[PDB]
Amino acid sequence: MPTRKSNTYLSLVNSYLIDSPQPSSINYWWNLGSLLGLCLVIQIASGVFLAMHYSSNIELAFDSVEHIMRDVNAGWLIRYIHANGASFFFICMYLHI
Amino acid sequence: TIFGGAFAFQGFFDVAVNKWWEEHNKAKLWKNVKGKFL
Amino acid sequence: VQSMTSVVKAANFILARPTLSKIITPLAQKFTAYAGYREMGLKFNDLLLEETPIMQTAIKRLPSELNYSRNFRILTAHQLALSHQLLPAEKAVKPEEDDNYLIPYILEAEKEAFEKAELDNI
Amino acid sequence: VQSMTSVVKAANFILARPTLSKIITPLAQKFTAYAGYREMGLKFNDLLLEETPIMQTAIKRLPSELNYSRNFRILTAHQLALSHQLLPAEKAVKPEEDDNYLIPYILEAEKEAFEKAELDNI
Amino acid sequence: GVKYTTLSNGVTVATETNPAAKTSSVGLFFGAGSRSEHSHSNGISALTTNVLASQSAKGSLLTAKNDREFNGIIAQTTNDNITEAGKLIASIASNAVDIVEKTDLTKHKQYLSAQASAVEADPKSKVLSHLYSSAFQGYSLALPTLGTTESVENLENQDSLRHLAKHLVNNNTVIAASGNFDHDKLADAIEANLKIAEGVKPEIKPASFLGSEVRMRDDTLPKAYISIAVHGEGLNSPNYYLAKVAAAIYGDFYLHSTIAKFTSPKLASIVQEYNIVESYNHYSKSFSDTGIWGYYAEIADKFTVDDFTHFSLKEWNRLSISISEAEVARAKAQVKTALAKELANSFAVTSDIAEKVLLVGHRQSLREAFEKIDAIKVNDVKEWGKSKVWDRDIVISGTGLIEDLLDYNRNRNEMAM
Amino acid sequence: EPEHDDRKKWGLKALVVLSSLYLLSIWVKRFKWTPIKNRKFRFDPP
Ligand code: HEM
Repeated sequence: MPTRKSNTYLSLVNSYLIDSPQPSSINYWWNLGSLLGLCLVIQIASGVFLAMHYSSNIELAFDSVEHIMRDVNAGWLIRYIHANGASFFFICMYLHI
Repeated sequence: TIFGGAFAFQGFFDVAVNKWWEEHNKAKLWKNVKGKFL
Repeated sequence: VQSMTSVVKAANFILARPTLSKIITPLAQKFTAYAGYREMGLKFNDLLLEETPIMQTAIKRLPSELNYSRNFRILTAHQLALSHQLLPAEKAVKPEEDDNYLIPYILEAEKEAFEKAELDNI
Repeated sequence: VQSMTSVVKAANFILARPTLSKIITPLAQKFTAYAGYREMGLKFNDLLLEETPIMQTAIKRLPSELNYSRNFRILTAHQLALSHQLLPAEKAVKPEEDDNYLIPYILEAEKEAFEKAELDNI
Repeated sequence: GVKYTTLSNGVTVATETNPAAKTSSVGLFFGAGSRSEHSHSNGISALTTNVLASQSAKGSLLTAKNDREFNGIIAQTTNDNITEAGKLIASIASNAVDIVEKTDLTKHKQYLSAQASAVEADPKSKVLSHLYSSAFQGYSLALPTLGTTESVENLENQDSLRHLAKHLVNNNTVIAASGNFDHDKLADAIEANLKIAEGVKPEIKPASFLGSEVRMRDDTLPKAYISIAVHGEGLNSPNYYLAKVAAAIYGDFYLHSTIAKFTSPKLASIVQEYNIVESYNHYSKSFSDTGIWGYYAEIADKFTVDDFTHFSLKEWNRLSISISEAEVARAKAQVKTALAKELANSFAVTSDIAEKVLLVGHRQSLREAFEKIDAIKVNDVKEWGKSKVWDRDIVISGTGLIEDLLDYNRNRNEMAM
Repeated sequence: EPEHDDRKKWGLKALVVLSSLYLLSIWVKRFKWTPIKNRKFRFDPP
């Protein structure tokens, strides 16, 4: 047995991504699923990198967001990635449905 | 092993983009404008 | 979802009256032609949703030659959809070859299932 | 982990010299008695780690009567552990009954594996 | 006594005369197999040879040798009756056109079509026969050696007569022999009886390897039969024996053989961890200028075809890396024994001597072949592996229970890491 | 938008890199799919 099929974790990764028997006739519309996953991942990543600098307090929330935009290195990039990735996540989900 | 080519591409694209961007935006940068306001 | 028996019953309900057959049959033929499945090498029966115990049973009881022809037609349709190309009118499935070969087996399976349900419900 | 061949070689290394046998053999007997496995109906060979391709091969190669007796001993030990009770000295495995029945098969399997490794390494 | 004799005409009589040969055989060969046919006339070479080989024999055993490249009739007799066999075939050949003209091909065509269908029935011959074609699709070498049912049915005496006159010529024909007999007596007997028309040697039709996969998924069969091979070195190639040595490294395997658990090849030990394959066979098929190197495999489990192809191809990678000296020493010895085994029967050597004399113009005795193989170092095998195996295009064939055989890209990607 | 200059420059870099990756992925996909795109069949029952 190949190591990708004996090892339990690699067995799962194989069953889902390597030898998963997809129909040959699926067009690009069937690639949205993985796309959505990526979106979720990136959102989570961005979100985490926002939680490290965002303040949940009401008086500090908006000011902390502006701190991310103006003072945190790449903070603008992560903030915009998160905000626009929400919209893109929903675009992918609407095309999915 | 892979990091070598990735770093090479990063450096190459960065230098090329920086040079082109500075040349295309030349008059509008702070570095070129500071002299007029001196 | 809809039982093949029900759709066949409705089709015979219509066809028994020329008043409605003369109106719908041309429309049905045009709809099937425009449906675009024939140009992919498929017959109507090939489109039927296989993933149903009745449909699986009907397929299993299919004769060998019909089963192999259906397999080739499905494979050709998949290849055409994959390559984004269609058979010309010469190689397309002519209207007269839509023989509804699978309907009798599906109807037999449906009759067996309905008899089971009716008998065990008393 | 340690190959049964290695431990057997070490045991024969010691036993060949009464200078060390007369000292260790009494200690070994006392240590096996105090090990507490005999009172549960188990022989030494039953404790051996089965989950190893060599060990699985050796068990598969075991005679029917020995295999069934071993199955019963293992089942009895599991039941005794589950019930938190031990066999009395009357029903316990006597020292003379620790016949090391499985050692020959394990040694044969180890010899085969070592021959394979030696031959393919040249 | 490999000595050669050239008649008054350009026909060469090559004889592997050797004392202590159990029986002797003589055969006239002309270099026109399925290679020198085309789809409309495919199988004519086999049909015309079968008709000639069907002629009455004066106690001799006439049999037809049919192959991709060469084709001829072989007569086997006791050593004391060899001269009669020689005179017989010369009579058969000189009267070839006359025999074919009046011959009724209907019965022979049925026999030939029956042969071809029987080849299709046997899964190994189908897989190999498809494999050879898929590699050489578009060229004459892709044609089946015995032809096909529909192709044969259209054959007519005119097709063969055109074929014989084109190919059965002095420059395109050789005479082979083997056994305990005097070479000169055979040569004199042939010269006094063989009368054939002169002609130029027909140019050998070119063929080029094209990596491809041909799948005949047959779910009613009990086992999956597959073969995977690359563009191996053919005859008149310096690596011809090197290709054979490489094949013997992986050798043969049969799960239900007493030797299975104890055989040397690494792949044999690997496949038994799951009983992946019931039987597989590595071979180096060599034609006049092109050869196919690979393996044939029969898998008795639907769910282990992909596992076998992965492991077998992974093992091929070791040709270019980490190949052991013990393996090369084993493969060298195994090939030498296999090479000598093929030449034991007088019939087999007669076919072999005819093949080399036609397709390469010279032959090497076992003495020379052993001197060549003995000189094959590990490095030479590794260089060959990189040249002909590492990341090179494979041709795949398979008939039964193929559903698990992953598509071409997967298998081909295993050829490099 | 104090990050405006750097935002647009990073956007240029990202577009260049992603467009290169996208073209390479198109080439590699059409590549990998040639065997399936060019796939043919024959069906020869009795
Ligand atoms: C499916 C997953 C998610 C979706 C669809 C989503 C959606 C959104 C949306 C629409 C906004 C509004 C931003 C704006 O108006 O500009 C937002 C803001 C925010 N989200 Fe997410 N979110 C997701 C996951 C997360 C995660 C995982 C985190 C933290 C780990 C997070 C933390 C935040 C924060 C801190 C903000 C405001 C920070 C800022 O804008 O400076 N979100 N999110």
